[PDB]
Amino acid sequence: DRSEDARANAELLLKGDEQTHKQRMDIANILQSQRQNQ
Amino acid sequence: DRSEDARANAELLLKGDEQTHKQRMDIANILQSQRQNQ
Repeated sequence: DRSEDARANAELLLKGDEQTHKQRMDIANILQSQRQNQ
Repeated sequence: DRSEDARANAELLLKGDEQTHKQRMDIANILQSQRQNQ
């Protein structure tokens, strides 16, 4: 049970960080798009 | 149990390092984008 919950929370936290850094990645795409736009 | 926990912690640590180096990889994308921007 406790080893399982360790694994689960680890992977879930991992994909949460994937969503955060991917989201800020998209933000970076919009910023770079704006900076060479002009 | 103990061999299983070895495997699990190994894979989870591995994918965590994948998230770290991928994250700094994205940082590197932003940096290279900035250095040839000008």
